[PDB]
Amino acid sequence: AMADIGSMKTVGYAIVGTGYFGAELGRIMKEQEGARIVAVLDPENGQTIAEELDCDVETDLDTLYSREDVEAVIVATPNYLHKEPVIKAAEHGVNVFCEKPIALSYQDCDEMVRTCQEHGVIFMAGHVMNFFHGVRYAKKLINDGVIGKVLYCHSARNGWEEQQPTISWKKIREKSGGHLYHHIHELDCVQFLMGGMPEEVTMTGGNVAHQGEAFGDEDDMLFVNMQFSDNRYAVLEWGSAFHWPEHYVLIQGTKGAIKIDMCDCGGTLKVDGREEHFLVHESQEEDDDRTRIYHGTEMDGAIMYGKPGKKPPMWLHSIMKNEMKYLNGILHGKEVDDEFRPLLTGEAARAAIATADACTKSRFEDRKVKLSEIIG
Amino acid sequence: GAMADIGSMKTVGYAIVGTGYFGAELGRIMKEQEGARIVAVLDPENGQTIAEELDCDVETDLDTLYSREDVEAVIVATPNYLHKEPVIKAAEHGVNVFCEKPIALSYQDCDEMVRTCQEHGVIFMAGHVMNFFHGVRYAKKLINDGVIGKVLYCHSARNGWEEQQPTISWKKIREKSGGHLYHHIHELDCVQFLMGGMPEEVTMTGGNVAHQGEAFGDEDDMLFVNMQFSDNRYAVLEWGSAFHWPEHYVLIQGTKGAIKIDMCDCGGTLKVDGREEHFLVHESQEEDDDRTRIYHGTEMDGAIMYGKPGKKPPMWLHSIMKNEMKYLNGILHGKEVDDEFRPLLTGEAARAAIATADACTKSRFEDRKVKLSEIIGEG
Ligand SMILES: NC(=O)c1ccc[n+]([C@@H]2O[C@H](COP(=O)([O-])OP(=O)(O)OC[C@H]3O[C@@H](n4cnc5c(N)ncnc54)[C@H](O)[C@@H]3O)[C@@H](O)[C@H]2O)c1
Ligand SMILES: NC(=O)c1ccc[n+]([C@@H]2O[C@H](COP(=O)([O-])OP(=O)(O)OC[C@H]3O[C@@H](n4cnc5c(N)ncnc54)[C@H](O)[C@@H]3O)[C@@H](O)[C@H]2O)c1
Repeated sequence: AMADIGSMKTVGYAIVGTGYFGAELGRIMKEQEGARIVAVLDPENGQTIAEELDCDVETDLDTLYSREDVEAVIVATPNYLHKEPVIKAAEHGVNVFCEKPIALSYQDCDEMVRTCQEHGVIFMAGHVMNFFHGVRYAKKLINDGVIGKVLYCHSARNGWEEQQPTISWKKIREKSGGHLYHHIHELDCVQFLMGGMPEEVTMTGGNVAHQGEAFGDEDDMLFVNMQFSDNRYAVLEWGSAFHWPEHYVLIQGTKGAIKIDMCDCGGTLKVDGREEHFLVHESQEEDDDRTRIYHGTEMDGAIMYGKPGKKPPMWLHSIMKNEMKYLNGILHGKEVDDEFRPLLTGEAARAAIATADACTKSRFEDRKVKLSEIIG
Repeated sequence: GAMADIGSMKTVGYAIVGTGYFGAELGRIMKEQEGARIVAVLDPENGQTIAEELDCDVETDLDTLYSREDVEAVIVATPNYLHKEPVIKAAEHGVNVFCEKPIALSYQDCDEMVRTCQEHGVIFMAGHVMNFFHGVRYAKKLINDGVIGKVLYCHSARNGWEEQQPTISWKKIREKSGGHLYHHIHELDCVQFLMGGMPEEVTMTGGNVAHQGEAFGDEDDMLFVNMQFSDNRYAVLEWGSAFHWPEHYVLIQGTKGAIKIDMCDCGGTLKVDGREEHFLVHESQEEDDDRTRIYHGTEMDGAIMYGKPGKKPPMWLHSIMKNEMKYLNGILHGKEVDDEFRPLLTGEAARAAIATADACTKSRFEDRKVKLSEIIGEG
C-alpha cells in the first residue's frame, strides 16, 4: 500500500546452495516485496537456477559477498558445508539465514553464531518446524497453562528406506550427520517445548539393516533418552529401518496432552476428558496432502528426500513462504517476535547442535553424556 | 484330547498361598479343571472366606500346609515381595510350584527360587500370563514363520494417569510391589521373549514427576528403558501413571514388516508388503472390545484397574488365567512342555525378567548405563 513507503527498500539476497531447497527458497524470496535475488553460488546447479531467477552467478564466496548489491545470504548447501558460507558472509557484513542443521559440530555452530555477533550481522537459524501452525498452537496451549507443566515429550520420525541405485550425500554421516542432524527438527521442537537443553542424554542404536556397499553409513535406528532439570524427560526416536511408520511429537503435562502427528496429519489436545483437533499446517488441504504423501511412500521413505530438480510438496512450500516472509521482515526492520527470537539470538542453534553432539558422543562412547561436556 | 484320554485321571491336590484378587480367581478356575482339586489355602486375611467358597481347608503354617499328604502342587499368589518363602518351602516338601509374576523383587531371590526347585526336582512354572494372550501366541507364530523377518526393535508402553487413592495399596509401595517395572514386568518379559532373551546393556530414566503426595511410596510414575541387544538390535520400554495420553501396546519391527499388539484400542495389526491385517489380542472380538471399553472407563484414573480382594478379573484376564491354569494342570499330569512355553519351566524367562529389571533399577538409581554382566556375571 502507499503507506509502505519508507519501509520498502529492496534487500539484495545471495543464495549459496541452489539445489532442492535453495532453488525453492530463491523462487519464494524473489516473489516477496522488497526482496531481490542478485546472485547465486552453486558449482553444479548455479547456472541453471540463475537463468530461472534472472540473476548472476558467482563462483567465489569472498567475490560474491564483496558485491555492494549482496546484503543478505540464504545458505542452503549440504549439512557439512554451512560453515564457510556463514563465516565469510559475516566477515563481509552480510546478514545470514542458515538451513538446518546449522552445522555438524557444536564448535562449528558456536563459531558461526559468535562470528555473526562479532560482525553485527543477523544470523537466523532455519528451524522451519517452529513456523508450523500446529507447533505455534502447541506453544500457545502450553503458555496458556492448558496442559499444566510439561513433564514428558516423545518424538518419532521412523520409516523404511529401500536400497537406492545411488547413495545421496543425505545418507552419509560425514555429509549429513545422519538422521539426528538431518532431521534435527524434532530435537529442536522438544527443546523449544521443554524450555532448552536437557542436563544429560543417552542415545542407543546403530546400522541394523542398511550395512554394506549399496547403503550410506548413517545409523538407521536411533533412540534418545533425555533427562531435563526439575524431574522432566523426553524420548526421541529416528530412522530408516522401521516397517511401522511414525512421525509425531507428543507433549504430556500435569493437566493434559498434545499430539502433533505428521503421518496421519493432525493435532490433538486431550484435557479434562475431552479431545480437540487442530491443523498441523496452514489448511486442511495441506494436512490431507501430507497424509497422502506418507501413505504413498510407506514402503520407501527415500522418496521424500529432496534432490536438485525436485520441488517441495504443498505443506513445505507453504511454510517456506512463511519463513522467508519472516526473514524478509527482519531485514526490513520489523521487530523480532518473542516466539521466534531464539532463532535470531543463537540460543536455539547452539542448543540443537550441543544436544545432537551429546547424543552422538553418548551413542559412539556407549555412555550417558552431560550437556556440560559439550558446552563447557 | 485323544483316544488315550479315556480312563480316570489322577487328581492333583493344589494348595493356594495368597487368595486375594488373583489367587482366589486362580483357585475358582483350577477347581473347574479335570484332575485338579483345591485342597487347602493359606491367607491370613482372606483364607477362611475363600476356603468356604472353594469348599477346602485353611492352613496358617507353610510347613504344615506342604506336609499334607493331599498337597502335591501350590499356586503362589501372595504380594510381589512375599513369593520366596512359599516357593522355597514347597520345594523343600517336594511340592510342585506355580508362582505369580514378578517371580521376586531381586535376582538373588529369583535365582535361589529356581535353584532350590531344581535341587528338589520339582516343577517351577513362572506365571508370565501375557504369553497366553491369543495375540502374543499369534505374534510368535508369525515371527517363527519368518513373516516379518528378523526382529530388529520392540517398543512397549504401559502409560496412563492414576489419581492418588484415599488409602494406599501395597501395589503402590515400591518395597512391596517393585513399582511399575516389576508389578508390570509383563511387557519386559514379552520383549525378551520376542527378542530371544536378555539385552547386553540397559539404561532406565524416570522419576516421581506428578505424585509428590505419594513420595512415601518411593515409586517412579514415569520410567523409560533403552535396551541394547546382541547383534545390533534394540528396545524401548515405557511405563507409568503420570501420562494424560494413555498407551498400552507392544510394537514389533523386523526386516520384512511389523506387528502391533494394542491393549488400549484393543487389537493386533500386521503390516507387511504394503497390506495391513487385523488379528485378535484375546479369545474373541468381544474380549478385545470389552478390554477397549475397560480402558475408556479408566482413562481419567487407571488406579481402578488394580485388583483387590473381592474384585473379579475382567473377561480377557479370566480367559488367559484359564489358558494358563489348563497348561499348568496338563504339565502336572505329565503332558510334555511345548518349546513355546519351555522357558516358563526352565527358569530362563524368570531369571531373564528379574535380571533385566534389577539392571534397569540399578541404572535408574546410579544414573548410568548398566551391563547385564553386572547382575549375571561373564558366564
Ligand atoms: N525443510 C527444511 O528445512 C529442509 C528440507 C530439505 C533440505 N533442507 C536443508 O537444505 C540444505 C540443502 O539440502 P537440499 O535438499 O537442497 O540438497 P540438494 O542435494 O538438493 O542440494 C544441495 C545443493 O548444494 C550444492 N552444493 C554442493 N556443494 C556446494 C558448495 N561448495 N557451494 C555451493 N553449493 C554447493 C549442490 O550442487 C546442490 O545444488 C541442507 O542444509 C538440508 O538439510 C532443509
Ligand atoms: N498375572 C496377572 O495378570 C496378575 C494380575 C494381578 C495380580 N497378580 C499377582 O498376583 C499376586 C497377588 O496380587 P493380588 O492382585 O491378588 O493382590 P491382593 O491384594 O488382591 O491379594 C493379596 C493377598 O495376599 C494375602 N497375603 C498377604 N500376606 C500373605 C502371606 N504372608 N501369606 C499368604 N497370603 C498373604 C492377602 O491377605 C491378600 O488376600 C502378586 O504376585 C501380583 O503381582 C498378577
